[PDB]
Amino acid sequence: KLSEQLKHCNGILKELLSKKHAAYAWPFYKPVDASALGLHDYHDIIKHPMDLSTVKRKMENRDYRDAQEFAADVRLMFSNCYKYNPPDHDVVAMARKLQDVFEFRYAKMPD
Ligand SMILES: CNC(=O)c1cc(C(=O)N[C@H]2C[C@@H]2C)cc(Cc2ccccc2)n1
Repeated sequence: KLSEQLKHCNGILKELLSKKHAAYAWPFYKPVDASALGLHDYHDIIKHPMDLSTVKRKMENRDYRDAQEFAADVRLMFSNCYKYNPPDHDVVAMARKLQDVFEFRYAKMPD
């Protein structure tokens, strides 16, 4: 965590990693293993990979200085999914659902 707004961000992160959302969050838990998934163009198309384990390490290391920096990494993770995948792939449906969880709770940021 860190500041009051970063504690709200840390709360969101814990929720995104929780059993509550595991049915659609699991593709975002760890970095995409492009080689393992046969996605040999992944790193040509996605210049800045991002995933929830990386967000968690950056939060634990007090890398994020504000909520905006945290949100930019979470949205980068979703954007990468929308950029690489055809819009009818199950992983895109899962990204949309997890981003809905993220955006509605991020909007409840304490001022
Ligand atoms: C963040 N993960 C991913 O982007 C990803 C991508 C692909 C994948 O194969 N993409 C291909 C279709 C483009 C060309 C597969 C998975 C794993 C997965 C499988 C089934 C259901 C949810 C996830 N994750």
